[PDB]
Amino acid sequence: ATGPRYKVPMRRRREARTDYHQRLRLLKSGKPRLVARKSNKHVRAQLVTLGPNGDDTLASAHSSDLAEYGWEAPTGNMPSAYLTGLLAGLRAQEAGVEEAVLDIGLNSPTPGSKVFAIQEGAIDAGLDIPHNDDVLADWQRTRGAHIAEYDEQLEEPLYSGDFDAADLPEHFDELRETLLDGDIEL
Amino acid sequence: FHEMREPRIEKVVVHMGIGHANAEDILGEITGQMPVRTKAKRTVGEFDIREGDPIGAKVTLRDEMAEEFLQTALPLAELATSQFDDTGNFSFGLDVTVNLVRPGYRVAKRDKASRSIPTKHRLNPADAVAFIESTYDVEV
Amino acid sequence: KPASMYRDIDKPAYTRREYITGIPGSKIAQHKMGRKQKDADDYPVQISLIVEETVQLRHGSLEASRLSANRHLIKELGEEGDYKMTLRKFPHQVLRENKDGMRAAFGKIVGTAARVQAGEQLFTAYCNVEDAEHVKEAFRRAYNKITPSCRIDSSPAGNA
Amino acid sequence: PSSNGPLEGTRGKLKNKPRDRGTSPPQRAVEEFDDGEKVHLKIDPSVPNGRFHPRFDGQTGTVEGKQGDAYKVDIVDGGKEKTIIVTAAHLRRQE
Amino acid sequence: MHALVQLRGEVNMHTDIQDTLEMLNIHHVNHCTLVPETDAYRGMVAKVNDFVAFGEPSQETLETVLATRAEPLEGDADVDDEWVAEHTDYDDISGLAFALLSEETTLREQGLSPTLRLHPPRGGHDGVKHPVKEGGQLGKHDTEGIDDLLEAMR
RNA sequence: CCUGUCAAACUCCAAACUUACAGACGCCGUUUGACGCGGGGAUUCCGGUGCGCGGGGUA
RNA sequence: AGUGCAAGAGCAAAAGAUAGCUUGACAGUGUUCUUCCCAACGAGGAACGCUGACGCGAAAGCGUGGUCUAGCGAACCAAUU
RNA sequence: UUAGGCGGCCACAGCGGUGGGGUUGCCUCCCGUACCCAUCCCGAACACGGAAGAUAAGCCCACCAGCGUUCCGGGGAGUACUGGAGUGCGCGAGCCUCUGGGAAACCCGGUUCGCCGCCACC
Ligand SMILES: [Cl-]
Ligand SMILES: [Cl-]
Ligand SMILES: [Mg+2]
Ligand SMILES: [Mg+2]
Ligand SMILES: [Mg+2]
Ligand SMILES: [Mg+2]
Ligand SMILES: [Mg+2]
Ligand SMILES: [Mg+2]
Ligand SMILES: [Mg+2]
Ligand code: NA
Ligand code: NA
Ligand code: NA
Ligand code: NA
Ligand code: NA
Ligand SMILES: [Sr+2]
Ligand SMILES: [Sr+2]
Ligand SMILES: [Sr+2]
Ligand SMILES: [Sr+2]
Ligand SMILES: [Sr+2]
Ligand SMILES: [Sr+2]
Ligand SMILES: [Sr+2]
Repeated sequence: ATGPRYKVPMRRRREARTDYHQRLRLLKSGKPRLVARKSNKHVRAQLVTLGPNGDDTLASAHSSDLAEYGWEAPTGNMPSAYLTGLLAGLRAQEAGVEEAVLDIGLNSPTPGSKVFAIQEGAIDAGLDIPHNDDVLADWQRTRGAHIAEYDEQLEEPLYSGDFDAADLPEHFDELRETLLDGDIEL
Repeated sequence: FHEMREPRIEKVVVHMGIGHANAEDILGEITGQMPVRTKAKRTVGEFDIREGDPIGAKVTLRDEMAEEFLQTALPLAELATSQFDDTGNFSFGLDVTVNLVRPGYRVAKRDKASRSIPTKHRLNPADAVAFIESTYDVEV
Repeated sequence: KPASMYRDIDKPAYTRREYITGIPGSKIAQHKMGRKQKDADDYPVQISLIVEETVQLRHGSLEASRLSANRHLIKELGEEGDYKMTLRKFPHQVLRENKDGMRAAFGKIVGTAARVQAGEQLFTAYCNVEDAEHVKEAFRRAYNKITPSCRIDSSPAGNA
Repeated sequence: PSSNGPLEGTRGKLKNKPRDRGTSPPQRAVEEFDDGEKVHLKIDPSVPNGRFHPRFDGQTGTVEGKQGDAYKVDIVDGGKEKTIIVTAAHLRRQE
Repeated sequence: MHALVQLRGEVNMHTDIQDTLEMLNIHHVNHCTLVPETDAYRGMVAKVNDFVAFGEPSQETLETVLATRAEPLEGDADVDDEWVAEHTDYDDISGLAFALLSEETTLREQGLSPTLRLHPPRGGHDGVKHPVKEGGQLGKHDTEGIDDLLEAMR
């Protein structure tokens, strides 16, 4: 902008959306990337592969289309994240994808987080992904227990819209139960 | 249009720039939360050749902690027009700095897709003098 | 030292002060003469001294030609006459001399010169129609103190 | 030359034009080439490792295999055949 | 189709320039060859511009030179209408001359040596130290100019 | 703002040109066997001149 | 700017800074280039592999010393593992 | 693509500016700290949990050229420089002709306020 000699960062750098140094290291695997992302309300998992004119998404799952299988709960929590990964994973297996590397973009590797939940989901779906168990939240939290107990300290319903009062991690079970099933329309 | 444009207090930073501390204790009482050591840079003739070493302490307050402090700190000063930033910030006094900003300031403080706050959304000295003066005291 | 020694452009450009030390000061006292508080546009006549051959002009020569030229203008128009003359070139090229036979011959620094391409304006004067012949005479004296033949070219001036 | 190290006289060829300054795009550092493919050799100023001897900048060789992630590229330096070990970051497909 | 005639000897001429002439089948002074007007051939003549005389000849001129200097790929056998008819895809020199000028064939294709070994120019040429525009004999010629030369060397 | 100048160890620019690989044409090779490979024998390692480009030097 | 030291070059969610951890400044054995353009020549050097054992990281991955180009030494003999 | 995710090229995309856009949709700002996690002090950030409010930021859409950048026309310029040739000129430094190539600055007028790929989505 200042003059001829001025150096403008690559577009995805200006936009602060792509960590190019991490990306390169990610791509050195030769494997597809399990792109885990988040929004204030949603969680998205994509299986991306390298291409001539840009990346190629071979499969993916959004937390929104989770309801499409019997989900009436919010879509920005642990249970949602895990299931969203699993869904994406299952679809990945469908398209012939068998292995991946976790790309968490600009998110932090915090133990027990959602991008790690998405990973546990995608792994159970049958996808081989380099991981570390003791960095994944314990089972119960994935189910959504941490939120149930939070609702125990009631006095006023945690969820505004009525999905339930004491919430339900048991619903998480029903959904995972439904996804691991063969029938399911992917 | 105004609810998302009306100012607020991002942080109140209280700090004592000494030069070698024992003063952390008073800041912990006048503010309510733990203070932080202050290291210096570059060597200085004034027997200050040690790069990293205690030389001060500060405490950054946010939310209630910030207001509950100003309710007893502001009355201890005589704010003036010149004593204000070009961004709508002011510091008085033991130093006391007040960082004011508009709602979605996070856009420039978050990790992902962060962005610089447009000059139009940047607070102004005038818009700042108002907000504050419009709360327990006078201007110049 | 004769000019035959340096008048030709037969060596690389040697001007980098960061790699050259002990460079003698220039003998050129002024580059802008006459009433320099006034603009060249305020004059009806503009006459330049054009060099006809490419050469190097040592600072000692610029000073003498400039001197003998401005000096005439001062004598014919006064210490504050209504005119202004300019020497547009500066001696950027550093000169050497090898003053031990041809062994380690790289010369010591002895002076500076300005490179002038044929056809270029070395000097340019601005005057009124009256003092037009006085400047043409100041230039006649100036080109007698610099290597090449010169053209005394009159630019703005249709008062013939 | 006054010295004979590998980088002697490489000021220009190993310097980036100001606008191409800074970490290079990962795409070309991961590009895959097949045996028999013609590839131009050109060191990328921004990429430290995987380089070949600067003297070979501008060669158009032939990939004949790889060693780890680097490629083995055949060239003919003057009249002599040589094998160059070089990473994708310093290569470009011909045509 | 341009007619090329070497007018300056090999001594002291650049080797790459000399190899170019040889690729154009000329190995001696006064030797002439016919070259199609292609981008590839164009570079070649442009490179040998200072040691040759070239241009497009007239049908009549080409015919005169072919009759007088054309030769078989091998042998001393004369090249006349009868030879042409009994050996080429044409009925006489004219048919050949036309096909050459229109670049439909080459001397070799018709069992003829690619080279016409001309005679020194009758009455001498305009000099080999200057181009045509300066009064010399080197470089691109007029069809009338090339014809004057080729005929003087028939 | 205006106005006066520069760079072998400066460059926002930038040739001619040199150069890697390939295709085409040309030339050449498949009884004159090219290209490549192995082996025997050397001589040679004071050079000079013109032209172009130079660096040193008043030359 | 900084990055130990010449010069030129490289580097910004880093190759710089701070903090913490760590000992890959590791063992074995090669490929290639360089040394020595072309074009044979040793020591030395570099890039890139395979094997072993490790460090850190969620992981991809990074680490065959210091961002790159200087900091080097035959045979015989001795000491050492 | 009535607002999304991952990119390729890496300013034609920068700098600056104007206008427009969102009741259970999207992205956000936003609300809030029991948990996983976090601040050498701050739930600011990171992380988690969530919908009372909002389109003022961001973002997306439409657009403006003053600066920067890209390409194009006309002028500068077939100039500067230059590969090949010459019993052409010049005391000489050097120049010229023929042949084949051919800029840069700058001025004036246009272009440029990204293009493209994959996936998802009233
Ligand atoms: Cl994200
Ligand atoms: Cl190499
Ligand atoms: Mg150079
Ligand atoms: Mg014969
Ligand atoms: Mg004659
Ligand atoms: Mg001994
Ligand atoms: Mg010992
Ligand atoms: Mg608006
Ligand atoms: Mg003469
Ligand atoms: Na401290
Ligand atoms: Na001596
Ligand atoms: Na780069
Ligand atoms: Na070696
Ligand atoms: Na908005
Ligand atoms: Sr000289
Ligand atoms: Sr004179
Ligand atoms: Sr050269
Ligand atoms: Sr290194
Ligand atoms: Sr908050
Ligand atoms: Sr003389
Ligand atoms: Sr042209």
